[PDB]
Amino acid sequence: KQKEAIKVYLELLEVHSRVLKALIEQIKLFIELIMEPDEDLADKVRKSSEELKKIIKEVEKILRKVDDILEKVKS
Amino acid sequence: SEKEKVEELAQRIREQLPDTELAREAQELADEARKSDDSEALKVVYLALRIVQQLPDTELAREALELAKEAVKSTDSEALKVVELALKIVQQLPDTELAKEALELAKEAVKSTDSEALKVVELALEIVQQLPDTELAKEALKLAKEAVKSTDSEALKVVYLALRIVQQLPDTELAREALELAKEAVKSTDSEQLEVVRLALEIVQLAPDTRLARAALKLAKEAVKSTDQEELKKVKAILRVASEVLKLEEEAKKSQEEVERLKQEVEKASKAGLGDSRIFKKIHDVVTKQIKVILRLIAVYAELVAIIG
Amino acid sequence: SEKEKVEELAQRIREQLPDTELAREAQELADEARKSDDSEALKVVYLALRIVQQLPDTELAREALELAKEAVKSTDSEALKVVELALKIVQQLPDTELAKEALKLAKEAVKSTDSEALKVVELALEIVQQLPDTELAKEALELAEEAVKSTDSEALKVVKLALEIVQQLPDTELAREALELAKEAVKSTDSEALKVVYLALRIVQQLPDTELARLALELAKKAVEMTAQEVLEIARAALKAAQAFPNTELAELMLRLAEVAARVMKELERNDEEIKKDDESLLEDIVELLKEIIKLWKILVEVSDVMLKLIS
Repeated sequence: KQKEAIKVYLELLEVHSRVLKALIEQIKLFIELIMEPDEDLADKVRKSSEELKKIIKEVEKILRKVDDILEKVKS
Repeated sequence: SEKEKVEELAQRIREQLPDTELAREAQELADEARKSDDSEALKVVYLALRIVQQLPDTELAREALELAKEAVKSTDSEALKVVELALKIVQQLPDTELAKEALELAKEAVKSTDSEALKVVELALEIVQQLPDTELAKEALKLAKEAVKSTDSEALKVVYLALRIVQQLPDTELAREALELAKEAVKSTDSEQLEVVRLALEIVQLAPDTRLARAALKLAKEAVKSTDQEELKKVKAILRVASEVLKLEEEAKKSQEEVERLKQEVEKASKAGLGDSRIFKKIHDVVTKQIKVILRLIAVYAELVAIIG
Repeated sequence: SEKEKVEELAQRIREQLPDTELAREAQELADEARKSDDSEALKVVYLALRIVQQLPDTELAREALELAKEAVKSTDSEALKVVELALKIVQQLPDTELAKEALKLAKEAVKSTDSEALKVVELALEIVQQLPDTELAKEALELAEEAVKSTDSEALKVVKLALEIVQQLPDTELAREALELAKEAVKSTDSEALKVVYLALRIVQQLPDTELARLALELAKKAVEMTAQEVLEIARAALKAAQAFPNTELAELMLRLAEVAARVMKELERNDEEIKKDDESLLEDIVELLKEIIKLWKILVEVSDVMLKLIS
């Protein structure tokens, strides 16, 4: 019912806070790369991108859970 | 009681060296102070007479008397505080070049009508007082003396920010880098370099002891060294974007704290049963704020993209 | 020379309809034009009198006489050209709503002394003359009317750019979309929407016949549809990024990212509407929001990779 939407919104809030942190790191590193080109800075930017991809995977898991619940409701 | 102290020092000075120019000037200054009801001017005159009693028949005492008279003439409280700090520096560090330089800087500050030069000179004097016998004090005093001469207000703001950075983190690489950058910016006649240095110093103050701060300092140094105008505008835009990113980071941290508190409150309300519609409304408010912060971050991302191209 | 033509038309009109208000107005206009030595004022009075001779005792002739008098009062060459084009349109499409609305717009332009409004109205009249008896001419005329009525300085420039786009690519999907977008922007009271629409139209004109132009048109339409200022700020940032870096795959990805973010905000609004009131519909809207969220983050990852390739 509504508690399911509540828990989905909570999961989204936590994921989006982690997104905020990763995005701030990514923008800081991009400014640093613009001002000075380095290879290790590019490596840590790639690490940030990997973190963002893991976040995307978590969002996909949330979506598949909600989809299973919707498919059970429609039955 | 301050009037009593001033008059007692006046009588002590009159008994110390009568029939001298310093004695007559001290008597007249003590009279003009007794006429006053302002305690700050009373402290000014007290420090002046204390310096006179400290060094009788000297040039420093004459400078102190003249500066104290000109400060009593002024109605601005900031000039009063500046003269107080200058005379107090002369008292704390006698027989030092910094005392004479600070007296000259305080005279130049009182003579100026601008309100920002008073703050700048007060900051320089506080730097001298808190860090005596240090290169930072002399460099800050020289920087303030150079800032008073410049016509541009941007130079005043830049030197204010540089002295602030020095006071916040003394004996750090950031402080000496900010001092050198502010000196080289005051030397340059260009105002765009002043804007770049101001933005870099603001980046430093917003995020002290961070990688962004030192990176922006190095970029501002190499931009002051450079002579390309397009790269100068690009550096200005990059520094503005960095400052916006710092502000957005603060906002995002506040939003994350809100998210944690909302999760706690949601679990508490689910345990208690206090109903679901109000919880959904609070969740909607928090989601709105967080997603607006995310969208601002995306906009800054696209702005950076436009800058690099 | 031209005075001869004007005075002959005046005497012929006097012989055609005596003891009428139109006769007195035409004679006064002819006398005032005869006193004037300017060639353009003489040509405008000639057109007005020829219109009076073509449509005697009609409202169009009265409005043309009044417009000719007001143009004689004005010294701006652009306003004179506007009045001349309006009268030539009246002659070109007699007894049409386009001619009446064009006379009205010409009067509204003459009233204002600003040069940008005169240029916009001249552009609209050139559109009407170039495409007579077409819906695009009607839309451009109404858009210019709405622009002149608006006090915002950006609205005039936006409408001028839209009309330039229409003239450059007539009877195209891009021109129709630009007309509708400019109309919706003038309808909007927000200035951020006007700036976003100007950026979109500038992207269309600066790079026609490209996917980025269509993307910018879609993004600007969806931004004007939304009432949120944040979506407009995102659209403005994305359009500035696209304008600064054209003919690139990364700008395409950036416009796509902005569109996905606008769709995410739309799904947020839908979720709010459903909260204000079924569980199944709420779950479906949550599913759609999660889909668009995943797309947004994927596009952000792609943008990050492309920027890393550009900086390395």
